[PDB]
Amino acid sequence: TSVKPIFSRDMNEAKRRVRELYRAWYREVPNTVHLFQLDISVKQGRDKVREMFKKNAHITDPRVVDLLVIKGKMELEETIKVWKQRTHVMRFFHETEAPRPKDFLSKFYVGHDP
Amino acid sequence: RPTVRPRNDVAHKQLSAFGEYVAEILPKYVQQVQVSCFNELEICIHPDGVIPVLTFLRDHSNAQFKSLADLTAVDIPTRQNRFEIVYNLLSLRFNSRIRVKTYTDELTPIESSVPVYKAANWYEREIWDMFGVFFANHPDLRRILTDYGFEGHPFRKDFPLSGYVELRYDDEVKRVVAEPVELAQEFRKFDLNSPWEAFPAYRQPP
Amino acid sequence: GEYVVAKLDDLINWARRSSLWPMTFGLACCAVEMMHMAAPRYDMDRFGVVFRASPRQSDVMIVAGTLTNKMAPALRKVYDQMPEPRYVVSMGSCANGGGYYHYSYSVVRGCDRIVPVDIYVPGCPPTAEALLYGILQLQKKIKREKRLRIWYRR
Amino acid sequence: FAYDGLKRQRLTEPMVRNEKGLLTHTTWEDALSRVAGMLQSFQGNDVAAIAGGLVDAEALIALKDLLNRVDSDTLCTEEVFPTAGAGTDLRSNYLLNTTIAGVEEADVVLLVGTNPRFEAPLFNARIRKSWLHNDLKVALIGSPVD
Amino acid sequence: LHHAVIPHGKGGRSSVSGIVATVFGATGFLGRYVVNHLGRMGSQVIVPHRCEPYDTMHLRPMGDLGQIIFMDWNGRDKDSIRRAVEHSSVVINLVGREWETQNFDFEDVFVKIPQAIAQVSKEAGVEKFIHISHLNADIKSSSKYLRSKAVGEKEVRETFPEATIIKPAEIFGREDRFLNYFANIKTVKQPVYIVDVTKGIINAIKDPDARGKTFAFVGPSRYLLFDLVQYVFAVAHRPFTTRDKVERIHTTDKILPHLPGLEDLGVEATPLELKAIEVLRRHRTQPAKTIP
Amino acid sequence: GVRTSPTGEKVTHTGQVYDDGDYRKVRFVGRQKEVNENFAIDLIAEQPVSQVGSRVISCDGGGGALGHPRVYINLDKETKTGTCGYCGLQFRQQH
Amino acid sequence: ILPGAAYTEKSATYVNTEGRAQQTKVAVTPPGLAREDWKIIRALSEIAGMTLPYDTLDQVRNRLEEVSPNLVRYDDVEGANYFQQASELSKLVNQQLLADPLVPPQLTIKDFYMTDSISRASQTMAKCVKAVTE
Amino acid sequence: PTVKPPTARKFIWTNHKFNLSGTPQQYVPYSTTRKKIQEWVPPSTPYK
Ligand SMILES: NC(=O)C1=CN([C@@H]2O[C@H](COP(=O)(O)OP(=O)(O)OC[C@H]3O[C@@H](n4cnc5c(N)ncnc54)[C@H](OP(=O)(O)O)[C@@H]3O)[C@@H](O)[C@H]2O)C=CC1
Ligand code: SF4
Ligand SMILES: [Zn+2]
Repeated sequence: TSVKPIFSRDMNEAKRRVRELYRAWYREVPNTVHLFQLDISVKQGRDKVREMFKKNAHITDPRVVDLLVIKGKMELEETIKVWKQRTHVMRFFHETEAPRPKDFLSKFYVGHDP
Repeated sequence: RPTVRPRNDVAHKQLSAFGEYVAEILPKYVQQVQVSCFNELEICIHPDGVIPVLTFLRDHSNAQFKSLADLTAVDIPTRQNRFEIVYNLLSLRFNSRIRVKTYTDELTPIESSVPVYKAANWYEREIWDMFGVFFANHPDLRRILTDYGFEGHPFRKDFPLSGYVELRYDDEVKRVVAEPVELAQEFRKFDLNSPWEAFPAYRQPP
Repeated sequence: GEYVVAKLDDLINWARRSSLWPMTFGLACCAVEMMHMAAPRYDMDRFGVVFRASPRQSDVMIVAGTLTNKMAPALRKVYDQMPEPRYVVSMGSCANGGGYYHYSYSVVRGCDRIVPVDIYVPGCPPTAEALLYGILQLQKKIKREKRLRIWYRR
Repeated sequence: FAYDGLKRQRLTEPMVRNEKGLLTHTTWEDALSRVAGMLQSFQGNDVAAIAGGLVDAEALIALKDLLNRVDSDTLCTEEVFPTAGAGTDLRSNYLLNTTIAGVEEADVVLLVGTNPRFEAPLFNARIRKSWLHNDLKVALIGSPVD
Repeated sequence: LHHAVIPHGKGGRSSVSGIVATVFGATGFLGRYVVNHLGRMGSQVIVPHRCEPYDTMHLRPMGDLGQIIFMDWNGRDKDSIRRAVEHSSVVINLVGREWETQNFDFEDVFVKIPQAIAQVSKEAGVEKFIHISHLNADIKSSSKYLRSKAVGEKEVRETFPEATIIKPAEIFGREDRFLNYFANIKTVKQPVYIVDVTKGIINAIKDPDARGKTFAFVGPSRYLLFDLVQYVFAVAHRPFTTRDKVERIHTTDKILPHLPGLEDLGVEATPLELKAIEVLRRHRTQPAKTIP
Repeated sequence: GVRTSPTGEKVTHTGQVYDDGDYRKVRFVGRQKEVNENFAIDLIAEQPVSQVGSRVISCDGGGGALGHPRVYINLDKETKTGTCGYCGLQFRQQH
Repeated sequence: ILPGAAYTEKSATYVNTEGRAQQTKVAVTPPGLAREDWKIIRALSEIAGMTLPYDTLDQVRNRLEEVSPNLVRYDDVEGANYFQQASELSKLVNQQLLADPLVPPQLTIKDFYMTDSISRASQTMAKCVKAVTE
Repeated sequence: PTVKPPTARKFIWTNHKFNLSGTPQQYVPYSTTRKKIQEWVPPSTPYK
């Protein structure tokens, strides 16, 4: 079960990198909302950031966590340096996607998909 | 024989001899050496050997492979290490080419070869972007070809041809938006392979 | 009175179609053939179509090549900065409907998903003459415009 | 060759009877509400179901579970099988226990009250294979079909 | 359902919603949002237009190939109305002008034209009819705009009894003549967001219980006109028109409790405070007090 | 062999026509339905049967290399004619 | 009338005459508004306030396993025993044999082609029946 | 063509047409195939 590490040698070190990334994202949201002239609140921007972290809470592989942080840092670099445009930043919010039905009956009415 | 490509035995022997030469000098890393019937020399190495093997081929006086022609990856999902990393090098001094191949999986970094060849910089970014292979100690590893915020690595065999999202302008929000991809005409998959074996010379033992 | 309005439409229509200043997005292959339309054999300038115009003095955007997802936002921004009246000519299969990269993950399947399009020039690429035919077809479209006639009847 | 029947006479929409007693298209919401109302007002033997010849097992158990929740056990098939004795208590009462491949191992086959050629064409073909290659002895009680 | 109009897909651009809609007045403020939401889910949209085709160009990207169809029409020509509606399953009327012209007065846009659309739609067999009226429509209003809206609202209900009639308050949005109107410069107002009105219209098309009903689309908050105009100037970072238009702006927004509203179509009204900056950002070179 | 439907829409040579309740015919309002009037099925039927004096004839569709792959048609049955599978020309063995 | 799915339009379990469980796969989806059959009953149970305890194909097949475990052993032939016990019970009640001869429902090829809704709707099967009776 | 006239065919257009885009004679695409699935039609008479 011996593998080559990416950065972290265990989950404790991986979690430290996660918290540093979260802090960097949390502090950058107010600037992003201003520079990109977004129509969302800073609270919405930070709520979205927290949502994105939370969905990955179950990972226990430090290598997977390392890659998630690597990708998170690249995403933050694109935002901070304004490589993204307004459309790229707003793609986290799916503003034109009408909500898909979730309960069995609503999905049964509209189509065949599970 | 007008239609058959002629063989070149002189080049086949030279490359075979140099293949043994390389494998004798770097036994720590070389796993396999082979020469194709059209005379291309391939060195297969353990991924730890990337920097030492490339440095030897660039700097050694009987090698002098000063030019990195190309660096790419191939995705083979059936393998435990699905990604094959391919270095194609050119030696102007000896008017010869060589191919170096190693392997990695999704979670195992490969050492960046920018220290050996500055040409490797963008190639490794392209491999990261298209295949998701992470290169360690790269001066600036980030996407290069895909759109900003693009999720996934399109050149993987299990990434769909048309992707997952498509763009359009939306008037209500006055910007370009991304939405799940729907196609007016689905791409029509073709099953073209003949059920009769073509090349007996490559038949795999059963 | 309606006779006056008919002749002013003719005047302003004649001026606008006789002085079509294009902005070309030379996105890919098709840009080469628009260069050949400017070149001496066809000399688009002789029709009043200046070779290159800045986006803010432009009347027609020519989308000449493949529009990727990465480039689509930039193209929309340029269209939104064009002073009116403004027209869009889609040139080549890629811009018309995605063409040979229609099934790609990174390609917009026709620039009409991003901007409205007045003329579709088919071909991969359309010849310089085919593009010139499309430009002259846009001129005839402008000739049919009746903005003042319709204004007078509101 | 019967697949082309899948393109004819198909049921594509829910239908209910209207004021004139004619079947008319309606929504899934409306059609199921009509059934649910009648289902909620009946119990026990007042509710029954008959399963046809092409029904699958997932639908068979779903319908069984639904009528069981109104305390109905009248889950019927069109094809009869005698309930005398063990009935369907023991699988071996109603299975081809030798298996289709087991025909090739048999030496005598007694066919009773059946025409396998048309009832089970590929089963009958497996008999002829044994008849041809294993010198199988076949006897029939019933009509002298070919 | 005819086989051609059974829904298919996942509700996207290339899907088939099963809606075939004729939208009169599609080239205006409300029309561009309505057509967008119809084309988002893959509806067939027929756009009758009176204006130059150049002025309908912004609608073309709103639907997949073939889904937006344009036709000429004249408000006074019933044959041109029949051409536009005889293949549709729903007709939506968004025709109106905030001012009168030498050729069309308020009695034309708000009575004669809606009645002709309703009558021809009834004759052609159109199942559903959605007619936009006004919250403050009233035959005793000081506004000839609002008096006509009341007369026409009654004639549509008589001509096409199953029509869904929608009565919006002042609508605000990027292209509105409300927030923009103040920025370009006694009374309580309850303005409603454009996207809310659009969603209400779309959900009325689908809801069968909406047929024959009259809805009032209002925003979540009531404001004094002075407090609203003050807020607009603050948001526009600015130091703080016909006669009929002024009367409308000073008409207090009626409170019709008996009518169903946006919540009866599954639509949550959007507060002005969330969207005001979106509309007013381009005007740049403390939330308003609300009535309990 | 072009005919119109009760709606007046022309039926194509492939038998296509929108039925009465199909909304899709709105696409033709103010425009037209492209229909090719030269029905190949009727044009080929107008060609006369060729009388030949052998059991087997060959057809390449005319023009040699500009026609179709050359095929050989058996004319043993007198019940019907031999038809080329490519171009539809018909042949008959004489007496 | 509740429009269901044909065997080419669903992934569904069938058990052959040997007791061997096999499953189909979706080749095409059901036409129009037709739905997968077990989903119709599952949807009906919720509208009737008797929601069934399974929401996916995998879960309804977990249910099938609770009733008859062999029904999810795909391609396996599970042997059945206890012929002695069945034979003992079959003798407990004596029912006489009718004097009618044993006559199969299908005596000639003409009776073979149409035997179910799908084949009765087939134009090909109609041609076969016409061909062998004429 | 005054010196080498084209080969005559009965089906060749006798009247050439120019580009008709933007007119009421423009081409409008449509599916040329017939309906694939035939729906069941319920009986006209009542009987529940
Ligand atoms: N916006 C609001 O605040 C509210 C609006 N409403 C009603 O909603 C509807 C649309 O609102 P809005 O979209 O803002 O109105 P707009 O003025 O923005 O658009 C009006 C539409 O009506 C068409 N139209 C006007 N006069 C005629 C005519 N004589 N013949 C044919 N077409 C004509 C216009 O077409 P053209 O471009 O050709 O002029 C335009 O498409 C109107 O009925 C309006 O009264 C009700 C309550 C609030
Ligand atoms: S349409 Fe053809 S020539 Fe033009 S950019 Fe695309 S591939 Fe190149
Ligand atoms: Zn031939």
